[PDB]
Amino acid sequence: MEKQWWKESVVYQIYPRSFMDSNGDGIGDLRGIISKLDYLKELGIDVIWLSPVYESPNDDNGYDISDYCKIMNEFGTMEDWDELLHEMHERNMKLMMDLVVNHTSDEHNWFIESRKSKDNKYRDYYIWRPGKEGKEPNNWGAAFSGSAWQYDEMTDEYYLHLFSKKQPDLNWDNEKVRQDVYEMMKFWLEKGIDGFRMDVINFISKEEGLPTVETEEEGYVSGHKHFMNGPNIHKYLHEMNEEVLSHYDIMTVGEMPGVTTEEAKLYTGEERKELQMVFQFEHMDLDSGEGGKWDVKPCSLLTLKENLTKWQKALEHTGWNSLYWNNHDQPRVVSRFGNDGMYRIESAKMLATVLHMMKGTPYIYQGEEIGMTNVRFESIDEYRDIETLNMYKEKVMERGEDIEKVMQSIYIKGRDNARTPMQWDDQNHAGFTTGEPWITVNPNYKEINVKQAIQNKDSIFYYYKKLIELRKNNEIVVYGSYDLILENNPSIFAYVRTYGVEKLLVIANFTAEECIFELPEDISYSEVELLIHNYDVENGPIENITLRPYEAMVFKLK
Repeated sequence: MEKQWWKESVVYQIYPRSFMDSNGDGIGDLRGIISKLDYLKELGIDVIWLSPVYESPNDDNGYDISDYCKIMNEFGTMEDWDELLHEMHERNMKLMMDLVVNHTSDEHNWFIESRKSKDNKYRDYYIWRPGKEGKEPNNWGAAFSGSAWQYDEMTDEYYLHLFSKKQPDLNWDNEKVRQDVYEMMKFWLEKGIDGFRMDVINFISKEEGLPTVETEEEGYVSGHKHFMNGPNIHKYLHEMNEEVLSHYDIMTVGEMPGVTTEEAKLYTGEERKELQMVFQFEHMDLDSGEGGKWDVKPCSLLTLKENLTKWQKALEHTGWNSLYWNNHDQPRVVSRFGNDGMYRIESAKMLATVLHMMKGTPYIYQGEEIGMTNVRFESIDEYRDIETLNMYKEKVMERGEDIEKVMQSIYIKGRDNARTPMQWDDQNHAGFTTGEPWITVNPNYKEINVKQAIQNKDSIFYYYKKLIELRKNNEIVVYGSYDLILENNPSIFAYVRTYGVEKLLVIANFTAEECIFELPEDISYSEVELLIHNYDVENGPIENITLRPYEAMVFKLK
């Protein structure tokens, strides 16, 4: 509806632990980020979203928080943080913090007290329930394997953890908890931050009674149907909005596994007073099968464009879309949807075109701008993620599955694909650290790194930079409507942005083969201007264009 700064922004996501190390320990830190500030400003970034930088035991690298108001030891001190905020605000950049409030670390004070006894005041800050028969309260399973219930002898009850045992879920039906969380939010808002990325916020409201999932299965099954977009989820987000969010000029985005376009309208509708946008996973689950993310399935361009188009259309008149290809939980784009071999540069540019020319706020994950690829370590010992390691024990050690197959799904879906060190140059550890990295740097850093990309004007870095510039300088790319053309073409992803009398025609070849683009007779123009292109083209007319492999181009008509 209304023009908003956060509607016009480009966000860059940084995973602190793998961004830049400035003190020789092999783990990235705050001072390291500060030193790259000018690099990000060159790209054209407006907002920087930092994965968690709070005090944490690191069972899930930051998402298991023991103290919300202190900086993680490995990242620095609060003083390093204050300097980051200032140096960012000095430039015209905004800082968005990750808000992890569905759960805390089991080493957080609230939980320390909570477990002591049943008549403890912090007892109902968490979800404690007695066993049913001699088993857990219900049959839900946790994200990184096993039961979602952990037994505690102190009280002879189980506490709920949708994630690891060390990440017990907060009880949001308790207003003291909500009040406390709001208190903690204002603490960071008073420091001058410009936003919140909310970790699994649609998981926050559980269904009364924590029901067992009606099933004939053997072990633990997902209870997602009973916590995913819970009975009081809209009341809590709107409450949060009245009490905290509305008081500050900030931007918000909720990460929401399982949300639908219709729920997204309720979550993001300007007049609903809840959130500004959400990260949906529909496009991230297109290549997973029946058995979840590890049950890899091929994904065609048709399934992809239909899905992206659907979200484009659903939030055209209400709400606002977020646009992203990857993050710290997903494999890298050029490897997933592109070609990371012979056409790594072309396909990376192609994928950036497709997503950056749509309606909504785009998010760039560190490394995306230089075309970072997935990693293939030959041994499970080189991988670090709880999820991958736990999945490996279960499938290989408990179910007795083939190591080779298990490793193949890790190569395709493992989160570590996204966490190997940022590749700055061709020096020892891609210039990330002078010590030894917490995780091995992808061997391809010798050809794929920031200095190489910055000295070659035909690199992915420069392509992303132009894409961002176009967006800043053309209102149509932010506010224009969206309409998919050539809907059933199995090779070409094409669409039109309309805003006033102008139009943008975006054409993308998603294959390694040459194909023909035929402009629909429906579209009529008189003036044509080539905006960006990943191949050398003196294009005109645009009625019939032969697209080279992974070729992509954007035109402004009239």
